[PDB]
Amino acid sequence: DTLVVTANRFEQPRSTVLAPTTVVTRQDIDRWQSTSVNDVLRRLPGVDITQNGGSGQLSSIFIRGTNASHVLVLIDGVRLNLAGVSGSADLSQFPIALVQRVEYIRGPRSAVYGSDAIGGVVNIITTRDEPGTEISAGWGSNSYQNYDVSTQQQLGDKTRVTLLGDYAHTHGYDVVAYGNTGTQAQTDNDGFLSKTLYGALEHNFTDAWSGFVRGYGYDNRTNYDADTRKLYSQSWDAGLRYNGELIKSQLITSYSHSKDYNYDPHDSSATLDEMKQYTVQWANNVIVGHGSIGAGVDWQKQTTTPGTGYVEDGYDQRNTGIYLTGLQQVGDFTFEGAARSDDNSQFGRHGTWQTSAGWEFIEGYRFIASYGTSYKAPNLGQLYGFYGNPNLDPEKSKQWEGAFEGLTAGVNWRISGYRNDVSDLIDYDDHTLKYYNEGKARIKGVEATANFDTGPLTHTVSYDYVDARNAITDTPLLRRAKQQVKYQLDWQLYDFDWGITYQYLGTRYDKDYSSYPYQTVKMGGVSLWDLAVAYPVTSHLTVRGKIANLFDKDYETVYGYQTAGREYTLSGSYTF
Ligand SMILES: CCCCCCCCOCCOCCOCCOCCO
Ligand SMILES: CCCCCCCCOCCOCCOCCOCCO
Ligand SMILES: CCCCCCCCOCCOCCOCCOCCO
Ligand SMILES: CCCCCCCCOCCOCCOCCOCCO
Ligand SMILES: CCCCCCCCOCCOCCOCCOCCO
Ligand SMILES: CCCCCCCCOCCOCCOCCOCCO
Ligand SMILES: [Ca+2]
Ligand SMILES: [Ca+2]
Ligand SMILES: [Ca+2]
Ligand SMILES: [Ca+2]
Repeated sequence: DTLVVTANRFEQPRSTVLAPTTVVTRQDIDRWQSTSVNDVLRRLPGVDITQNGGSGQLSSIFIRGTNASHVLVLIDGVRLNLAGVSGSADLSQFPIALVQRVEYIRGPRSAVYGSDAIGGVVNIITTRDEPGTEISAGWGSNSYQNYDVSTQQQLGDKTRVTLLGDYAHTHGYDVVAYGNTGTQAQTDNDGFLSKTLYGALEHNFTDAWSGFVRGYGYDNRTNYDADTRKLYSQSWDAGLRYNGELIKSQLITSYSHSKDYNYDPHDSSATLDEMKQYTVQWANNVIVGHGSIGAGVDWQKQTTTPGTGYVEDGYDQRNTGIYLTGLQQVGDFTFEGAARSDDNSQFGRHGTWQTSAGWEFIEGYRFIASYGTSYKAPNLGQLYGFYGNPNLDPEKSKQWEGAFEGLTAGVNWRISGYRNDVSDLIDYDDHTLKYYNEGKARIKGVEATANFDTGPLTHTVSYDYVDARNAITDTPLLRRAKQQVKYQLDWQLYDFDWGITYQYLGTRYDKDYSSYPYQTVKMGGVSLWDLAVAYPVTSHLTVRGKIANLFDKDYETVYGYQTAGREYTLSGSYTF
């Protein structure tokens, strides 16, 4: 699709969004045959994701060079629950079987959404309009197994129902470990089992007035090393929507409750984390000329259990923000903007804002200037942990960005450079065994994308340069590749749909924890290749297969944790 929602909360056509943005749909994923959300995001511009091995293992998403907690991940609009305890997003446990759509807008959006939107935003949408029931599942190269039953149907005039179950499981391959593990080893394939359940009830009172109720949860258990971690999550949403010709409005609610254990192996000696986050937001938008204007109020409650986050007492964190959005188109120029004020139960008030203007100085070509401001809340652990500091302020970012975007000779392209200066970075002082706000980073980047067709061939290429450094010491930051290259090539032929995807993961610096003291290591970086194919046996059956890492490239995204290697997958789906 070409109209997202994530930018200002309500539908608008992407072309109207001045910030770089990307959309992935459910048809994409099925094609891509992704078995995990990281797989999907790893493909898109500006994304650098690392992982302690295969599937289920902790992972980190760095967008355009920012720390891993500097990305806001929303599910169906709402701040990712899993991110709550740690103050940092990791989709590693989120069920891909719930993903219907994803919308990703890079750059700051705190001025719309609050804390965490620094690098950009990620909005995983779990909703579809696609009636019928579908059965599917697959088999693969490490006992990977999956099966899943889905269906959406009508329940009479104006009400529709959605139901879904899915179970995927693939014991692993040992992810060695290094640094961690200590004395012995872990000669054991570290599996992950995920079982999901999802149900939605959508209701139109009228042609404009709508309503819904969803409920979903998953029970995961993905063993790691140097320990089996068992995770339960459930979330609940319900809202009303009015969508008129001129006036749009939404009122939304949600509650998610998570329980994240790790044993064992076999009680006593295990840290359970438990969070309950409560959200209510109200937002309006109206069409005004060739533009819109908008505002909403947005409230949050997160309360944690004692022991959670390795923090002494339970905590009850509250936040309320209020913001204003605008888009106007005039003549050849475009203006878009937002401003927010947030009142946090801990640090108080902090406001934020962004503007961008574009000039289409010649048909099909557009020059865009953006300046935007964002923030990142301190987390429990910096606040109330053994080394805590309850008076921390938020970490603060300023970004400037220029772009040229245009359609020339059958090819759509864009090229941006941004600068991101982060400040008040929450860092630990050995001197006082406390955290304080003090660090700086400067990030210097370049994104270039392009898609275009040449015969039955479709190309979708992207390139990123990230110079992310500690601004005081002038040194590169770790865990981040300076350069990635991503290319997808799609084409059909006889009745076979093909896709080859190529990635080059640049060279990164990390640390070697196997042993103290902990030395920095330079990882060379590689090229990876996956190949995929599907074929409609009938009109109802489609069979696919995939070779991932088609050559057998050995590499790590995190020093010491072994990655998959070449895996095979054979899969199918049956719609009726
Ligand atoms: C009705 C409020 C519209 C602006 C809300 C966000 C504005 C935040 O800073 C924007 C101002 O700085 C540049 C002003 O010129 C264009 C503002 O953006 C036009 C919004 O469509
Ligand atoms: C919706 C429009 C919001 C406009 C945001 C941009 C304007 C921000 O003003 C200046 C930013 O820094 C604010 C402090 O102003 C100067 C502080 O000087 C006094 C120091 O004690
Ligand atoms: C309708 C809600 C309006 C939200 C706009 C405020 C967003 C944050 O303010 C703009 C950026 O921050 C500038 C404010 O910082 C200066 C604070 O000045 C406070 C002096 O009381
Ligand atoms: C940084 C981006 C620079 C953009 C320069 C584009 C300027 C003009 O580009 C296209 C102009 O059209 C001429 C190219 O071929 C014309 C095709 O039109 C067919 C009949 O005239
Ligand atoms: C308008 C898009 C800028 C195009 C990037 C390639 C051309 C660069 O020209 C000079 C190179 O600048 C060196 C810095 O490179 C990274 C800087 O990125 C953004 C920091 O301002
Ligand atoms: C990129 C400079 C040329 C002007 C834009 C060309 C359109 C780019 O589309 C292709 C992008 O795919 C890889 C681009 O690599 C070229 C630029 O990398 C330069 C970094 O300074
Ligand atoms: Ca192991
Ligand atoms: Ca193990
Ligand atoms: Ca035009
Ligand atoms: Ca120091």
